[PDB]
Amino acid sequence: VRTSVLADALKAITNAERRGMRQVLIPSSKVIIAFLKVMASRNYIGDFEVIDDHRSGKIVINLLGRLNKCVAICPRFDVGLGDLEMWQAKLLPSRQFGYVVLSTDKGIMDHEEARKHNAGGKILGMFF
Amino acid sequence: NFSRTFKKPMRPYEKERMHKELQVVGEYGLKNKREIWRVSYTLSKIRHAARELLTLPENDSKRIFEGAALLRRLTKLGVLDESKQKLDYVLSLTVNDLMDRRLQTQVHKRALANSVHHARTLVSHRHISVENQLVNQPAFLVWKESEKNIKYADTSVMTTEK
Amino acid sequence: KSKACGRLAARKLRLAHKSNLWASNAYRRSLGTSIYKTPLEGTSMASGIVVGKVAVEAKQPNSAIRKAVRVQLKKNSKVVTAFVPRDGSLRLIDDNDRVLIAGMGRSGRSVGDLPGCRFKVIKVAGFSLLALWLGKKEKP
Amino acid sequence: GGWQPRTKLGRLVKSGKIKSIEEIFYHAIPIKEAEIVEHLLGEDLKDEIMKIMPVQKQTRAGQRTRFKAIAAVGDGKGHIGLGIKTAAEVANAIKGATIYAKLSIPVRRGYWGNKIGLPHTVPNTVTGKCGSIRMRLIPAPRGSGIVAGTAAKKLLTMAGFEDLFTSSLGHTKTTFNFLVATYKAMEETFKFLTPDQWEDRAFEEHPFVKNSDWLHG
Amino acid sequence: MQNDAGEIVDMLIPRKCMATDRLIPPHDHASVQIQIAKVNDDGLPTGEFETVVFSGYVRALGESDYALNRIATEKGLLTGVYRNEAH
RNA sequence: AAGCUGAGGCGAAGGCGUCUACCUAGAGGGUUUCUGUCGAUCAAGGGCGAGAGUAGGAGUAUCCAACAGGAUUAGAGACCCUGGUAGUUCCUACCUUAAACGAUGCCGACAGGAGUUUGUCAUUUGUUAAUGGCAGAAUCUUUGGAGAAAUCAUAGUUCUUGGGCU
RNA sequence: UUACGUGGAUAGGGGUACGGUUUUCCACCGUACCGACUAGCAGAGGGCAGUCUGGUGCCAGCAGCUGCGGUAAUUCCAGCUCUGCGAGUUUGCUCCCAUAUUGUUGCAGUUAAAACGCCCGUAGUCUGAAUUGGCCAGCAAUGGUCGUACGU
Repeated sequence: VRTSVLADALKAITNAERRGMRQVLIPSSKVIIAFLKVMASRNYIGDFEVIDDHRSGKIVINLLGRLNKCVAICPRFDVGLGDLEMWQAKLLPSRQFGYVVLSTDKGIMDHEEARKHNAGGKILGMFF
Repeated sequence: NFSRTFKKPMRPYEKERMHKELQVVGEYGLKNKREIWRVSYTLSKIRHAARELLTLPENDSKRIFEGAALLRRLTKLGVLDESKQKLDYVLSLTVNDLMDRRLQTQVHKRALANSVHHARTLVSHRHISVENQLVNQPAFLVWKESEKNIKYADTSVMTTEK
Repeated sequence: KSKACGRLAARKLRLAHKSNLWASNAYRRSLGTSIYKTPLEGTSMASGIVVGKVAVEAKQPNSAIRKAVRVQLKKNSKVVTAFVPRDGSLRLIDDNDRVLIAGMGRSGRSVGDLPGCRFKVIKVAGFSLLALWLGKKEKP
Repeated sequence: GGWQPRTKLGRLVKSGKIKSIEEIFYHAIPIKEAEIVEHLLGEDLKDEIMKIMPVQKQTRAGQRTRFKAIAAVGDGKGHIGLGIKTAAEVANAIKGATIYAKLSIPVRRGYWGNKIGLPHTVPNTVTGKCGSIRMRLIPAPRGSGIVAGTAAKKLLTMAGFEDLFTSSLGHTKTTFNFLVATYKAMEETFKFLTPDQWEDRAFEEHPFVKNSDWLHG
Repeated sequence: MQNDAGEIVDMLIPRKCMATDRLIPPHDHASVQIQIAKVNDDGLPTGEFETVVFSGYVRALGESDYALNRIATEKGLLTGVYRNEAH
């Protein structure tokens, strides 16, 4: 059974990046599309095509080759701003790069966005 | 109520740590090895406080009040210059810096005692004062402001009695 | 993996943890109690009257007779062997005195060469062996 | 007359055609002579016997004992090497292991919190694992001092990190593993691709094809 | 990597593989740096080379052949070769 | 139930080989049939479960715990030899264990080539074949990663630590 | 060979007054006069400073652990030197860390201890995609345009 998608799909993207592929084939969703969009703003990834089949969907990523891991942690833990800077220290390797995708009330955005907007929420995973 | 001012070291018989600690005692003219370990423990509460402040945001209400208040207290003690007065430089500082601010050593720099050991003797025998106020205690920590005001107490030095 | 990770699954984790503590021998020894049926009775130091003097010998490879006194305790009225440290010292102890016994210092178990006994004599007659062995205190 | 260079690389150094260690590292060339590394860093680098150990092959006559040994080369600016060696004699082992370190020799560095001046710690946490041992080097705020085992600390100081954090795992008595997994951790520091080494610069000229006529005629 | 008051810090920058885009460390001695002579139309050399790079990962698999087809045709050193046909 | 009989097939595992008719189950394939999330894993609880063993009938050829001789040996309660009842076969109740072993729990995704092979379909007249598809079953390798090592396309994607349950 | 008869200084421990002090003593804080007795405890194979000299000879004994002692003891019993910490310093038992050897973070289960013999299966935990956005000014908060879908 497919327990989670966002968990599953980011494993497949990581297995492409280790190997050093040019593109990957992921059933699609509306959190996976937003998770890929937020790392497209920080230029870790190229540019991708969310195709129709009157079904779940597919995605074709285009890899730029600049990315080491996408985790997606679960269960989806609640986090609130004062509590957050523990979850940077645990999850990321460094201090000086790598972001923590969490679904804030406004939308899903990095930690760097989320502290600017002053809105926490549940966390999805990271990338670095 | 009470508190533990010095802490004992983790491993007793390390060669490098013992060989380090003699030539802090030798230079600054000191009684025991515990009179280092308090100043190590004093440096801890400065830096543990500082680091936590660093983790917080760059705009938070806690950092603005505490960060200004922390650097104010260290500019008194005369460790941070006005070049280095910017919060990350608190995470620096050594025991060699913080030992230098004590009364024993400030007498020596002054040269009134004439020796690091001599300075201790002058203070332990009620000869030295700080703005008309006698200081028996050989670890005062002087605040740069008052560093200028280090002088002979009165007795043998001024009175001239045998 | 290899455990329940889900949001509502805290009863499974808390209750499974209570089981796995009973594998750990330190939790098992504390909790069973299990310590009361002991000559020491869980007390570091005990005192009472000497019955006599006994020679118990070491295992192997160490060929040596150790000289441990038999001592009745005060509070339980049990009897137990107890080592006497330092050379001489069996001569210093005297027959039918009160002595203070304490542990071998191994937190239970049997220590060196010497099997069986888990106990050493700290004082005799309210003085202490080190003082006696050194001879800066006296016995009548 | 001193050392006579053998092979293409020694030849450039005696000549003085190439200056600095970085040129060699960037181009990823094998250093097959210790007389190279003596020349380039020829000032600060220091030998340090980490330990000796006895080792025993059985034979029909009982026990041919030999002495295994580590040394470690360490310039205080951001270089390190490590070598191991057995011999029957103790001096041949040590003077062997000194050479093996030089043959194998750049440690990347970066800041904890903010960019301040002059970096003092590992850019990102990295782990090098040799056999059972696992070594983890962790980013660490300024003026903390290094914390590890005294085996690891001696090697780390040579590396030059001002402050560091550490987390050992596995069977850390086996010191030849434990030191190697430390060395292998600092090797992984350049492997890990950051945001900073994006862009493409122009590829530098490989120093054989640049100087391919002084070499011959 | 940058000191941020100004400047640039660190010594040496590992070159990056053209196929995979990963860093080429100090010690991967299977790494390769080619030179290929660009030529004037009618095949005249111009004294100006293209330097193609590969990491030791890409050579180890087999695939560094197929990258040379792709990279050279992108730069304009071949025709055909890349892209079709089997059968 | 020989030979055919194999790193071949089927079965949840234990296990299943002559041929004929009989009742019965289902995996895989194909499907521009139908329903629409009905599912995954599981304390209790329920069934199936090699061989030995037990109870009561029906058999009793072969082989055979025990037992009886004969050899050998210092002794031989054994190995070797000659005989031998219980069991070995069928039916009705039980028992519920094995190195019950891939010593590898179940469902889900992705990550590398190579040629084998079983079932079945597709496009071709290379039609008991060629190439390709799903589903099995193994294998090889100068591939990557893992591991203490032996080794393993899973024992990989794990201090770069979190798909779900036991 | 800079620590192993001199040269002088400066204390407080202590003593005796008086002034403060407190309900009263003590002790403290002052002021003046008297002045040439103050360090142990634990060790010196390795973990973690002697291959000194003397006595002992698997005996006495030491020793948390590994080990030492059988007449050459770098571990015993003594002396001398040296080391640690220092008005402190060993020794018992309980207890946390060391310990990711109790694992939420965070262990392990082919062979080291560890996958129910198999299938069904309830409690339990877990449960594919889909629902008001696009476009421009961005540094965000937001503000415009495209869509008018016209209930209380």
